[PDB]
Amino acid sequence: SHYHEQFLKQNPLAVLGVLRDLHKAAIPLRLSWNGGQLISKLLAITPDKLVLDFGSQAEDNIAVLKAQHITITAETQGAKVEFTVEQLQQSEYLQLPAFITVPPPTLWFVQRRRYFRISAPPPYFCQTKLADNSTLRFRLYDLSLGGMGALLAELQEGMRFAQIEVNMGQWGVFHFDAQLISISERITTPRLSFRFLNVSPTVERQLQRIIFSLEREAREKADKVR
Ligand SMILES: Nc1nc2c(ncn2[C@@H]2O[C@@H]3COP(=O)(O)O[C@H]4[C@@H](O)[C@H](n5cnc6c(=O)[nH]c(N)nc65)O[C@@H]4COP(=O)(O)O[C@H]3[C@H]2O)c(=O)[nH]1
Ligand SMILES: Nc1nc2c(ncn2[C@@H]2O[C@@H]3COP(=O)(O)O[C@H]4[C@@H](O)[C@H](n5cnc6c(=O)[nH]c(N)nc65)O[C@@H]4COP(=O)(O)O[C@H]3[C@H]2O)c(=O)[nH]1
Repeated sequence: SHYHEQFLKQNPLAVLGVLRDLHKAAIPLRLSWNGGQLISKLLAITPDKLVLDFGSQAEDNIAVLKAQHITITAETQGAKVEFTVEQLQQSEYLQLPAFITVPPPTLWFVQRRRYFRISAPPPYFCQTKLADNSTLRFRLYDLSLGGMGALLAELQEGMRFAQIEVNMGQWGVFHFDAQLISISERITTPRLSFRFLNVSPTVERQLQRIIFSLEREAREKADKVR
């Protein structure tokens, strides 16, 4: 795929830095190709070698090995990483199976989020009616100045809503004009992504304050871990 060209790393040391960081942090890697996917890990990296853990499933390992053009994505703090390799070949690392490949000559280091996102806790409830007058309810997952993630029905990306209630318990209750911008999966549990519409400056300051206090509270409690 493609992202803003500012996100594309091409300097070999640039590409390598990002990869060494995935390794040192043990970030899970998601391999996908035409017809399958599997979770792996960066086991070791040199300028000439990428070594990836085998998958858990013998069938996925057989199917990666005959694939071409394999996309690898990883989710780190503050970024999404993504690159492609032409093929994986079997090897051994520390006496156990592994995939080896030449590193990609380029990689995406994707950082599109303008606003900080804080995770919701003890769960917070939300609810809205649908065009057929039933009531959709879901659990808030995370929160930013411009939107919210929710965990759970037949809906469609692009759906716009108007009066969506957010009971954040001890803090208080609010609503927003939000648009369902992404339906995905999270563990087989479905996940919604909302961007807020028509957020007045008054509400912006409210959202700022709540996000602040939740962050500060996590800080205070974790200090208390002492
Ligand atoms: N349209 C839209 N959809 C959103 C937005 N936020 C979350 N989603 C949807 O929710 C899925 C999961 O987001 P996540 O848990 O933060 O999990 C994300 C997050 O860890 C990371 N990621 C992707 N892009 C970025 C980024 O630009 N910045 C950061 N820091 N992480 C990113 O990769 C994971 C998977 O990303 P996806 O495959 O795209 O899958 C995303 C996407 O379908 C958004 O602002 N707009
Ligand atoms: N807490 C929370 N807030 C959400 C969620 N989804 C959307 N928002 C809010 O909605 C704003 C605009 O979303 P957008 O139009 O998809 O525009 C997004 C989208 O195009 C893209 N993007 C950011 N993160 C992701 C991601 O994880 N996956 C994908 N596919 N796209 C992303 O970058 C643009 C800017 O991202 P932001 O500055 O963060 O701005 C986001 C964020 O403030 C969510 O799941 N959780």
